[PDB]
Amino acid sequence: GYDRALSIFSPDGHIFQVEYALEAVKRGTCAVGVKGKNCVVLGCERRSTLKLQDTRITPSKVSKIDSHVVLSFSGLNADSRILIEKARVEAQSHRLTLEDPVTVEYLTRYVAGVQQRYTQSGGVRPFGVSTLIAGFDPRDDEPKLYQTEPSGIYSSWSAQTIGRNSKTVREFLEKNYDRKEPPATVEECVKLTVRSLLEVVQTGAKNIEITVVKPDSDIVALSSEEINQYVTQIEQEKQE
Amino acid sequence: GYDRHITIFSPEGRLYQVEYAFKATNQTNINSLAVRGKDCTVVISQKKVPDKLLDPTTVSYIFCISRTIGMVVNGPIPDARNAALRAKAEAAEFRYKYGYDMPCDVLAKRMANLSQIYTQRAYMRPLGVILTFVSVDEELGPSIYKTDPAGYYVGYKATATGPKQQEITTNLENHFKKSKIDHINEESWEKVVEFAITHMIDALGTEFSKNDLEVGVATKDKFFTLSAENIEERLVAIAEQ
Amino acid sequence: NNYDGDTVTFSPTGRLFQVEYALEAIKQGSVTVGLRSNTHAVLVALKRNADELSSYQKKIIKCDEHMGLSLAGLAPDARVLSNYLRQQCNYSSLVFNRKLAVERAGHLLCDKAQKNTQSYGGRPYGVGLLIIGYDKSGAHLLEFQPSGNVTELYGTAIGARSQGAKTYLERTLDTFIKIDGNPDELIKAGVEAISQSLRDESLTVDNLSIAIVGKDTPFTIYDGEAVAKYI
Amino acid sequence: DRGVSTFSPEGRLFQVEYSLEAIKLGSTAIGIATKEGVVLGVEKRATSPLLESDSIEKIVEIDRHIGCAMSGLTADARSMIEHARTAAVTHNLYYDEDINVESLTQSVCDLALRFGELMSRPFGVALLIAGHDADDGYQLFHAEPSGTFYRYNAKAIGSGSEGAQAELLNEWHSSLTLKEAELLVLKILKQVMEEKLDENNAQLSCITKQDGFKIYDNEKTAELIKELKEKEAAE
Amino acid sequence: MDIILGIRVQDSVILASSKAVTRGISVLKDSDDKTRQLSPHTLMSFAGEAGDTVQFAEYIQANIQLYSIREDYELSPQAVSSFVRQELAKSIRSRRPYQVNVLIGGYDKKKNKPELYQIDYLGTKVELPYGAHGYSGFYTFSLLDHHYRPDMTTEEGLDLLKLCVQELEKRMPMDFKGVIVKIVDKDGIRQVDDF
Amino acid sequence: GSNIELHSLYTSREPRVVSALQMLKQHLFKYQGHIGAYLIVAGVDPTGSHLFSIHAHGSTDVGYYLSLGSGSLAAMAVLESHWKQDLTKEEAIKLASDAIQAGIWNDLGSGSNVDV
Amino acid sequence: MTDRYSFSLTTFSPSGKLGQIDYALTAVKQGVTSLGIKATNGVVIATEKKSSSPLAMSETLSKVSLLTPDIGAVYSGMGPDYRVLVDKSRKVAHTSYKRIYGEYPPTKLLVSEVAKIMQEATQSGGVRPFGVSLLIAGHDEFNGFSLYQVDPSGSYFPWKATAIGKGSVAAKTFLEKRWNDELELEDAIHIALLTLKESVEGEFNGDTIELAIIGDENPDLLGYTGIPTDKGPRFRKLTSQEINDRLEAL
Amino acid sequence: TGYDLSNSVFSPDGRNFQVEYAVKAVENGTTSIGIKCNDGVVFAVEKLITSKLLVPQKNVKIQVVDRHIGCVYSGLIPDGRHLVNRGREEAASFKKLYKTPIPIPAFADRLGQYVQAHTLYNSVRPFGVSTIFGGVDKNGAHLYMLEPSGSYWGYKGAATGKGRQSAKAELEKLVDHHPEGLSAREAVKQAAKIIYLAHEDNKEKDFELEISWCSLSETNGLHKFVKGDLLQEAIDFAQKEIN
Amino acid sequence: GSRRYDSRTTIFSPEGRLYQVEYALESISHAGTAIGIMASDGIVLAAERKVTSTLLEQDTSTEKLYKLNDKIAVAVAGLTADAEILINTARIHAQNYLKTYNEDIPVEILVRRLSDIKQGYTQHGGLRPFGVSFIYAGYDDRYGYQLYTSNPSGNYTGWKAISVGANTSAAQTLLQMDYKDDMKVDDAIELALKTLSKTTDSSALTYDRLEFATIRKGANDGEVYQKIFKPQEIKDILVKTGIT
Amino acid sequence: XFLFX
Amino acid sequence: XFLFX
Ligand SMILES: [Cl-]
Ligand SMILES: [Mg+2]
Repeated sequence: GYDRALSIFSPDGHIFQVEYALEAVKRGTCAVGVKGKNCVVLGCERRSTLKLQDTRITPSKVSKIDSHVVLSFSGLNADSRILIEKARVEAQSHRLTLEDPVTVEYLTRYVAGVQQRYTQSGGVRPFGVSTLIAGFDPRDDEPKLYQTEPSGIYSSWSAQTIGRNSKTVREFLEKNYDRKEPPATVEECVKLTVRSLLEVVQTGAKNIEITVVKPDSDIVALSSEEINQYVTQIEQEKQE
Repeated sequence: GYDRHITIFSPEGRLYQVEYAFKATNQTNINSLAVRGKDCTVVISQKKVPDKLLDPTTVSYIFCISRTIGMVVNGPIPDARNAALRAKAEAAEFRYKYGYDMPCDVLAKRMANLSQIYTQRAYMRPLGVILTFVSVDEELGPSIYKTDPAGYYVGYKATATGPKQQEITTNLENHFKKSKIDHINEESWEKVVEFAITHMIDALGTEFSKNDLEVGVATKDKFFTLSAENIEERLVAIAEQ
Repeated sequence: NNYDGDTVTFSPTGRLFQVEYALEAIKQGSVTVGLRSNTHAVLVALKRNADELSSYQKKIIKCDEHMGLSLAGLAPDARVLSNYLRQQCNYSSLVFNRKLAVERAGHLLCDKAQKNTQSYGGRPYGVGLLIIGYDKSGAHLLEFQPSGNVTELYGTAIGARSQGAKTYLERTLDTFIKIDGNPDELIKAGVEAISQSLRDESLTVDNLSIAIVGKDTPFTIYDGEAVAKYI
Repeated sequence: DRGVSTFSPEGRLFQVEYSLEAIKLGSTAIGIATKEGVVLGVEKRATSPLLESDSIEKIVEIDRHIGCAMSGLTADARSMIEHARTAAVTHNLYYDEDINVESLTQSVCDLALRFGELMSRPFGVALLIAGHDADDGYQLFHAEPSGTFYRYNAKAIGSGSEGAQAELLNEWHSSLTLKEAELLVLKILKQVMEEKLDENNAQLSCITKQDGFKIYDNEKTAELIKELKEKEAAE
Repeated sequence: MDIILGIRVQDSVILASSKAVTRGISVLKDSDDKTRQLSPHTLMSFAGEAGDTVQFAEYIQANIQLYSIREDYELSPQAVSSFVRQELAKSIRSRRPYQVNVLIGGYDKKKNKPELYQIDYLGTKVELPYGAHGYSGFYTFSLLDHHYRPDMTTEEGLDLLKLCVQELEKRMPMDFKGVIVKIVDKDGIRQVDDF
Repeated sequence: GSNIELHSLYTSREPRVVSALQMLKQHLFKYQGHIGAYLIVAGVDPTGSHLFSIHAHGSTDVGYYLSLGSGSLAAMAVLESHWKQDLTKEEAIKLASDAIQAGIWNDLGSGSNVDV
Repeated sequence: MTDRYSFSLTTFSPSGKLGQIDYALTAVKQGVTSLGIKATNGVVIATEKKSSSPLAMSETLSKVSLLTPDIGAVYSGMGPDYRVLVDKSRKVAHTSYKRIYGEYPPTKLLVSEVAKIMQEATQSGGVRPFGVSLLIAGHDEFNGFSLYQVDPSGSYFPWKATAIGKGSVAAKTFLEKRWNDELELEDAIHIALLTLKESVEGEFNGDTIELAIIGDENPDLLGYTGIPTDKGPRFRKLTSQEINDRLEAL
Repeated sequence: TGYDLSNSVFSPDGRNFQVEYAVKAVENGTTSIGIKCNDGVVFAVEKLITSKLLVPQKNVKIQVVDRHIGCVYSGLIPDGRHLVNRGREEAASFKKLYKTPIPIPAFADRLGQYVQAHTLYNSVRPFGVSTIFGGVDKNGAHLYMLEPSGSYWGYKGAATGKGRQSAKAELEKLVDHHPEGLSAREAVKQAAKIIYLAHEDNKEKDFELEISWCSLSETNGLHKFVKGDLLQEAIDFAQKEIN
Repeated sequence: GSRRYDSRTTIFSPEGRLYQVEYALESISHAGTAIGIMASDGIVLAAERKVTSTLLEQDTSTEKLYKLNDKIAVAVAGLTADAEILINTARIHAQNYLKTYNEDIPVEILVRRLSDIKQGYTQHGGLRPFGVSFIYAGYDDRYGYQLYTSNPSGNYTGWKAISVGANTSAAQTLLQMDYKDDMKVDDAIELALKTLSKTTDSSALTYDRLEFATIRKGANDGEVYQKIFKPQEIKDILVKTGIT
Repeated sequence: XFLFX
Repeated sequence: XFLFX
């Protein structure tokens, strides 16, 4: 079997394959996560270079791992499928042995563990993917939002963005997100997420996808018209 | 330029490691010859013992593969013995599985197929040897089949191998152009060996003592090598006509 | 130069550079002395600290009741090789009810080191060992190099400035070989030998490490106030 | 290219020496051993203010009597911690006792040099392993990716290590109380940290014979920070 | 021995399963639920060897739940039954076969039809109006052959099932400690408390 | 038959009975009689004409006349009564078919027609 | 030891070329000319027996090989590579078809299996592509007569007629002018001999030319009688004499 | 160029440069010789005394295979030990199956094929030893010498290491001056002389002589070391010949 | 050892791209153009054979359009041999799914599996990726008529109309211009041929240089028919649409 | 079961 | 069965 060490240290103590994997993430379409008082919202960019696309069947950017946890990503789409499949299998495996669904922290720790393993295993390259994992722990009303990256480090975020022009939308969230008082309602949280994407997206048409996750496995994806109403209201308030 | 180090194609569609393996073939500076009689196949090879400290009896490039098949090698002795042991193993295995003695041409094909693999698989190097297999096959009669590092093999009316092969080849070519037959029209193997030695002397322009030659003979149901004294008797007969 | 990339490559002068580089790791290592009489065999090791807050890296490892070594170079490699000796000593005891001969212990270390110098992917061991023992043919001292070369000696030293101790032993050869049935005097000669390899630093109570094995003496290591007697 | 297990002309393993450079870029971790216990402190170093700092776990429990702080590529530490916990529990299953701190450290360090062409590269993280056992009392160990470990009365690893170690050289004595050691870790962390030290960007922990290994509450650490500021202003 | 019955009426499937877990001469429980929800509109009842029954059902449950998450779609009862049969058909020629007999009751949302599947531990599958496993099956078959109709309502189905259980209690020699009844229709899976 | 065809193509020689015989017996021996194949292997090749029998356990034997199966004793009775050295083609067909008939009439395991 | 070459030796270059496949095709170009022509009632494949030495017995070297009773193969490029491919092709016809369906594979499916073996030498670890192009002629009950080319890449195409190796470009032009859909087998042989004469330098006779047909069933070559449905092989190699007979009417 | 960086690569010459570099390691080693006598073989080797601290007669270099075969080598001592370990396995497996102790020519090819195998792949290094070995079998006395390439021949006399040219010259004289042959006891004396004469190439450090022999008459066809009086008698003879 | 000769086919560039995937895509850009157009009442697959000959047997030839099952077909752009390896894998997965669930495989599930195989060759094994881009034309009873594409990266996306191979930039612009949602199969046939006719590097578009296929519910009642057009049928549709 | 002369 | 002096 192919054993070659592709992820190795350089004289300055860097692992270039892991750092070049982060560059793949930088290229990826923007993804943003914002947690309110009683919800988490996952916003995702759809590059409008591709029209004549069939939006019914095209792989959606937000994936359900279980009924109560969702995963969005920035980077190589093909790589993301392998992490999503492993996560979905581990979610059912946990339910089977512990007789309880995964916590958001546990599912994150697992996905982050897989990403790390691919940085010091022979014959494999790291995942060109960073993930935002969001949801609510079984019988809990406290919102959870975690981020993972190719190195395998993970951490919890009040709000976070990944992918192309993430530096800009993080700048926006850092000045617009108050910790003492987070978005109280679903409306406020979705609005702040759409606003954050409008800093980068281009047109507010079919370029923004929004997924709202509430406690007790309550997950819904907003339609074009529903998002278009947020886009309309934001710019009408801006004209002042 | 790593296309010259392993067996992958060059831009010209060539395998340089195969070509360089052919060059290793002449490293010993020894010339071999093979001819066919009516009832026998004879193979002669130059024997050179440069060191006085060597035991000359152990210095040989002719191998008894099976009872019926003999093999002379042109190339370094390590690769020669590698090829010899493998051919011996293959011949024995064939007899066990299929219940009859491996034919000369079939062993030649098998060793040629093994050689082909070294030219296609990177981790294995070609053997720097040309293998000349001789027998009196029970179906095809007197047989000469020769293998090279490319994995090429063919039958021969007669053949020659080594640095001065072209000189021996043309000498044999000229003889068969006169006689207009595919063999030496001679009853005894003794006289077919005398023909082989005589035509090598004429081709190389060198005289031979009993210790300068090495002879292998294939008859029906056995291949054997001649002793120094058996060759001396052969050299005496040549000189006396 | 071009021929030091791996252990599977000879140089044009027939040298193995990866093995020679492994040999260099030993010279960087702290000094250790070995010497024996007819009755006893002694190891003396100068232990090296990282700084004043740090402990002094242990140099001597027990392999059986009748055998042990001192290390100079990569400590983890000494752990792998000493574990292998422990197993081979142990196999000899369980299967044959036989204490493993020191000479045969040398032969086994040699053959284990060799395999790592002829195969692709692997690397040579980066440590030198001084094996002492008492078996059925009396006291023994061995020097192991990760090239695979193992040598039986009256005395020797390996590590940084080892040449000083080795010269002293070469002068004292006729004296210390005769120190029979006197363990204290043989250790004194070992401490006086390693002293020839010191510069700036001297032998302190937590600096010095001594081990002894003999006729009616199991392989025992002395550290701390147990070596204050010999300072 | 060149072998992963290759020696340099100086007799050092390239990949090990390079991993030691990765650890220098890591956030600071300090350990101080006393007769009353062993204290472990870390710099959290959040990359953004939106990152919930309490989720940064650079101090970790191995068993009730053994704590662990990390510095470098912290993701690499997860499998080392996993092995350490398994080793500690497995030994308790086989021998009905607590495993010696040195034995646990030795077990972790046996993974270090299991790399070649086993895992593809060395670990890019250093560990401070603190614990207590009946034989050798309160102990602090430094576990490197070389497979070497040293025992320390006090030790600092990460970006501010050589500055911190020089400070620990002067401050440490054999008669230090646990309270003195806590303040001393906070003092030296505050000295080498880029951002201003508070209860949210720094974390304390200790191991005592009585209570075992405990990660300090942010409220508890906050009080020790306030106690430090006052005693430094006192002269 | 364990009673598992299934009846497919006009617009639903009803599964009755004995609540007694007995090992030899010992009654281990009197409130056991021998059912797993495979999907929102598919229910599986199981009887057989101790351990194998639950282990098999939970394994099938996990696989069908994984399919649901991955495709954001519910597998048809026909498809679920085929998957279950194939898992059992693998197991007979395995080192230690699962000794589990299952009934699969499902409502197909595409066809708006209820479906009942009887599968034995060998992987023998049939679609039936009514089914059963073990000693109880023969009595209940003869009784259901007489009374059953295809256009029966859920309430009519429950009354016929009620008669089957009553007659089984009188006729059967072992005490199966009553049954738990579950209905599978377009609205989903619900448990009938009164029985 | 398949492996013999590949061998024949590889060697550029018509297949030999001893080859088929050797390959059959080594296969049957491997399976220690669990492959219940009892065969009478005959043929002509460049070596000449051959007649062999091979039992399920991988034992082979050579003969001028052989019989196998449940009707072997009925058939062998006829062969032992009427066989001689230097049979003609016409005589050998007659003897062979007569030996099968012996099996057909007198054995309940044998019946119907005679294939030659 | 162990084969430590677990990685591809054929990779994409920045230009999107697979070097080793291009270089393999270059090896095929250097190779001796071979051709195939398809008639209404048969197929012919032909090549030159380029004898390495006059002492060598060129009859012992078979460039035209029987794969099945109804399928033949000829090549241009590296002979050893061809020989091992013929061995693998004959075996896979049995293991992957005849031992399953109890009949020989149709031409297109055996071609597909040979193509697969050559594709794998183009992607698998520690191997170079095969340095040959094959022409495979065959008959089967449902597809009738067919002629296929297989390249080092593993790509294969069906042909009415074509040529590969040294003088292929000239040969293909010659065949384009002569080929029609009303050719009898004898007409195709005549054209095959005319086409092959252009690429041959030295002697042009039955001893220096190797030619085989896929035509009518040969009951005389079956080796046994008694089964009406077995009528014998459609592959026949023409003798030295049979070629020389058709060179007088040339 | 680059043809000499990887083992098993043919140069445009048709040479394996890595094997030729292994020969340099052999040329660097101490002198070792073998002499084929009337009814057996004698082996001798030069052991350089690096330091006074070396225990005399303890660091034994000559190795026995089975009970009837002696092996001595020049070059990387560990590589020699590895080859002898394989030889002992080959000799054990042969005796296990065929009962009879392995004949010397049979044993020669077992080493030959194994050494040659280490020239077929870039994943291994050629052997850095030339090995002189032999003994007595059913067909009599046999002396062999085996090079890093896997090349071996039978010899009347053999030499390798730094003093091989000097040794070879002295062996060539014995072959010429004794056509009828040399006795086992004579061959021991001559072996001693040739090592002492070949020591002129290593004259900086003093050395220790080590001899072994297998003779049908003197050792019953078993491999034994020359010890005590017979070793001192050979040293005395050698010392007398240099003066 | 062997490390010396390893191309390292599964590494990132400093810019975070996969060298071999990028170079494989460069290869595919030279392959004959394949077009898929999805209508309300069916799907069209049109593809251009690369510079053919007059002596190529066209009626028994297949390089572009392949059948995966009765409901799903693929158009190929790249190495034909590489495609056939993947096509046989897909054909087996389809039959595995049918055997397990006793239902025809949904189009996306088949597409995802083939795409996951391609992905593997970019992350592990040290082998070159498959130099193939697919257009999947399929029908199932969940999503109805579906068009997908996969490339050597293992990434796949859904489309109303798409092109792969040569002059995709030009082809995609022409499709994006003339495509409407309410479009029918007969119209989609005309668009596909008109697009190839304008993007082709050849002098003129003829029957002998095309492979054509339709997936229609134009099958008697509630079922789906795959039609791989014969040479004479391609010639007829070229006259009908008025290109020849 | 089987068929079995 | 089995043939068997
Ligand atoms: Cl073969
Ligand atoms: Mg090669």
